[PDB]
Parts: sequence; C-alpha cells; structure tokens
Amino acid sequence: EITKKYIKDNIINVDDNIIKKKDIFKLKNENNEITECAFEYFESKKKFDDDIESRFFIINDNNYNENINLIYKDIKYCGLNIQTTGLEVFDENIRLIQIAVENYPVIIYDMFNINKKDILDGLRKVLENKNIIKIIQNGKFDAKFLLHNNFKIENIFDTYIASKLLDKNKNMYGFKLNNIVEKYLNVILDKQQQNSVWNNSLLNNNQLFYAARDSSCLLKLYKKLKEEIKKENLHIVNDIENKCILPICDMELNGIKVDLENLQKSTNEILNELNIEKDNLISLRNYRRLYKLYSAFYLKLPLHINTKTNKIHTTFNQLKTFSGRFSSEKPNLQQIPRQKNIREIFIPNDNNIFIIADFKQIELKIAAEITNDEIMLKAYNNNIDLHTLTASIITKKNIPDINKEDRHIAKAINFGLIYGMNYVNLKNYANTYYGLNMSLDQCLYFYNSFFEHYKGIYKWHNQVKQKRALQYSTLSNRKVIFPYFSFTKALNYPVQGTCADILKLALVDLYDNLKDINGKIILCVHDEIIIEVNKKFQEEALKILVQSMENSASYFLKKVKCEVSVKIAENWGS
Ligand SMILES: [Cl-]
Ligand SMILES: [Cl-]
Ligand SMILES: [Cl-]
Ligand SMILES: [Cl-]
Ligand code: NA
Repeated sequence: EITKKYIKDNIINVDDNIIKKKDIFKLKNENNEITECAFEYFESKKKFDDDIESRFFIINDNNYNENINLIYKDIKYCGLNIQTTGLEVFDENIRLIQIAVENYPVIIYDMFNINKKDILDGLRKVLENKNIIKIIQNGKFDAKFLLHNNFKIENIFDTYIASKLLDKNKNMYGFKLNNIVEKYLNVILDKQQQNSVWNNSLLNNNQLFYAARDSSCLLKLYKKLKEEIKKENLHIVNDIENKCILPICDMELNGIKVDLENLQKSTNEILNELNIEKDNLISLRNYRRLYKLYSAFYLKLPLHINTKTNKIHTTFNQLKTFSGRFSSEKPNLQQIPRQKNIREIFIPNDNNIFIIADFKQIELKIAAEITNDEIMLKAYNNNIDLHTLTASIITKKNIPDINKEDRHIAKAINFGLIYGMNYVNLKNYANTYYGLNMSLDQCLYFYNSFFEHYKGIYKWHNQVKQKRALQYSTLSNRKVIFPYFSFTKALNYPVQGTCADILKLALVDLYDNLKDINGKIILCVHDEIIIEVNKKFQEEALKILVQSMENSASYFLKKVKCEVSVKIAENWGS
C-alpha cells in the first residue's frame, strides 16, 4: 500500500518516511533567460537534525526531464559519489551516480533503470569538464569504476587525500567517510546502508537518503578541507596527489601481463632443484633459498593471475607509507625478486613493448640540494660521481689515480655517513654489507674527513641533533609528525619524501603526454617507472618518459640535475 507507493520510480517505502513533492526551480537556459521548470523530487517527512541536503531527484527512463541538465550550468564544483554492488570493479556494476550541486537537491542517476544514452549526456559533460571540480571520497575507487564503464573524468578533489595529508601520518584509521564527516561536520551518516542490498532493481527510501547525504556532505567538506590545506601550506602536495589519481587508476586497470610458459617452466625448474637439494642433503643456502623462492612466489603468484587475461592487477596505495612513496599489495610488487631469471615472466601485450626508466642517485642529489652542500653541488654540476668525489677526499688522490677499490670504500662511507651513522656503526656496516675489513682508526678518519669537507651535511646533521624536532617536511611541503625523535628517521624522511613527490609528479606529467600515442602506465616501484606502448611509437615514448621525469625533478630541484637511465625492453628482467 504505502510500501509500493512510488514503484514507478523504483522506490520501496520502508517506514512511511518519504514524500514526493513537485516545485518550481529557477534555472537559466543557454540563452541566458531564466527558465522556471517544475521538477519532481523526494524528501523525508521526519526532518534530519542537521543542515545537509537530504532531498534528491531520481533519474530513470520513465521520468527523465531533459531540463534537469540545466542545474549543471555555470557551476565550478560539485559533489560526486557512486554506489556499487561490490568492491571489485571487474566483477561488479555501478548502481547509482549521485551529483550534488550547491543549493539543489542531489541528482541521483538510477543506473539499473536507465537505458537511454541521451539521459547521461549532461552527466558526461560535467565529468569531462576540466573546469568543474568533482569532490570525491576515495577518488581512486570511484574513478576506477567510472573509467571502466566508459566515463571520462578530469579535475578531482579527494577528501580522503586532504584528510590523510592533514593527519601527517599520526593515525592509521579514521579516514572513512563516516569518520571524516563526524570530525569536520559533527554529523553521523547511516553507515548501516553499506551492507544493504544494492543489487536489486529497487531501492528503499533509507538507501536513497544515505546516497543523497553521502554526496551532498562533500560540498561542506570541500570548503573546510580546502581551507585547512591552505593554512598548512599543503596546496602543492594536495594538488599533486589529486592529479595522481588518474595515473594510478591507469596502472591498476591496465595491470601487467604474465608469460605462463616461463612461469610453469621455471616452476618445474625450481621444484626439481628443490628435490635434488633434498636428496643430496649448501644445505641452508640452496634449500632455504629455493624453498622460499618456490612457496613465497612461484606458488602464490598464480593466485593473482586473471584467469581470462593472464594479467595481474595490483593495488597501489597512495598515502599508506610513512615517506609517501607508493606501496602495493595483492601482490606486493616490491616483494618480487629483483632477478632477471624471475622478473622476465612479466611481459607486455601483443604488439607492445615496455619502456623502463630509473633515476641514478636521486636520493643523494636531494640531500645535496636541501643541505646546500657546495662541494657536492659543484661536483654534480661538473658531472663528477659522488663516490669518486668521496674517494678523492678520503685518499687525497686525483681522479686519474682512483681505482675501483677506492670507489667501493667511498660507497660505504657515503651511504653510511649521509644517513647518520657514527664511525663505530660504519665499521660494521662496511664489513657486513660491502665485504670490507676496516678498523676503527680508519672509520674515525673517514668520519672526521667526510664531515670536514661536506660542511652542508654536517650543518644538516648537527641542527637536527639539536632541535630534536618531531615535524618534518619535504620539498612539496608534505608534512609528517613523529611519535618520538629518531635521528636517522629525521634525516631519511625529507630525502625519501621528496622522491615520492618527484615520482608522483612524473606520473601526472607522463599521463598527459601519453595521450597522443595512447600509452599505458604500468607500474612504479622504488625509483622506477614502467610504461607500455605500441612498438611503432617506441622511439617516441622513450623521450616522453625521460622528459616527464626530468621535468618533475626540475620542478623541485634547482641546484642539481637528475639523471634518467632508460632502456627499451620486452620483459621486466632486462
Ligand atoms: Cl569511506
Ligand atoms: Cl609550513
Ligand atoms: Cl588544494
Ligand atoms: Cl638522479
Ligand atoms: Na565515494
């Protein structure tokens, strides 16, 4: 009776708390004359104890009023959300699309009851329009869905990113829509409706008020978060991370293909090697090595292979690391052995080839930039290697008299001392990881000599030891707050954090430059980016990738020049 009162709009009345109203809304047609059009919208009887827009339009085949698309005129921003039937974008569907516009009830597109393309025309224009901001909670999740369903979208403000950056890695939890709204608005949403059934072709009135309020609330969060971002000078990083959403969606939708031939083959190889070692039993070495490399990889990897496409679609995390670097899970691309024997199982698609680029010594160059160390900066500008430079200082030799053994000792000194080791730790570090046999009298000479010449590094280290601060920033002003002071983590953070800024910005510029040649971004790990392109744009994509990374480094570094090592390859092991 009341339960089916609005079945023509595909709505179930679960508690008699929904009325259909019809009123005259003032609009402007493209001819700049005010067309007052009457619209049917829904509203609750029991009013909500807050100020969020809880009314909503619903769009379907039987009530579509084309004049609805006139609310989208001369708008600069709008809240955007979707409701899905599940988490996996390949196995699920978009149930709803909600667009909240300032002062108007939310426009809800009933996707399960729309079969005319002309209805979604006004929608696609808003999504594509680079001049309208779309405010989103979890933009990766929602953009990933829209992209996979042939929706184009540009210009995004993720409230999750703003909230995560404002927290400065002080918390792991508290970044769901419900928590954010309770903190910045003191409103509690009916989160119970997450577990409701979105698969049916009917929705109840409670599901639709949640869909409206969880989209309009974005309009108020944007105003508060936009402001806090500015008061914390986080606009540069927040802008880079928002633009980096689309590249990351690219990397997850594209996935990376696997060559099941060499996978099965190599699997049998390691299996037989394990059997042989078991019979002979060298013991610990070959047995533990082959056992771990077998079970912790050759057996787990097949589980993530898409059965139909032979592709792996990892999950890239944008803001879940301390430094700000990317991380991945299911699978964890940095847990794959860095060996050519194993990495050659990942191949491009048919008629395509990989282009792989890395930075040489970006971390050490960043340290020289932020410390204004003159000897290091002058040496890099003369294209003198930093390990040769340190070898020159330690041995007092001229570059023509420096042998490979000198540069090896210099590598240990540089990586050990720049990041805050003392001479006693340097000895253990050197003998352990480099195979040297230095004495404490030598390492104390290295320590005193290193900081006697690298006066920028010494001033850097000394001031950090003195202030014992808990707040640190990067060159993008990505901020973090330590629970307690740690010398080595304070030195490492600005360096590693700045790498994250440079790589992420490189993916933004790269994602734009690759449209001409329909290039695909595949993966970013450590200091390395991988793209896939058709072989005819091989030589052209090489230049784009290098130029993108170099332009990014140029954005942040003014006194030192990065160096990109690029190579075309058919497999990841090359
Ligand atoms: Cl959420
Ligand atoms: Cl600041
Ligand atoms: Cl911003
Ligand atoms: Cl570099
Ligand atoms: Na969302």
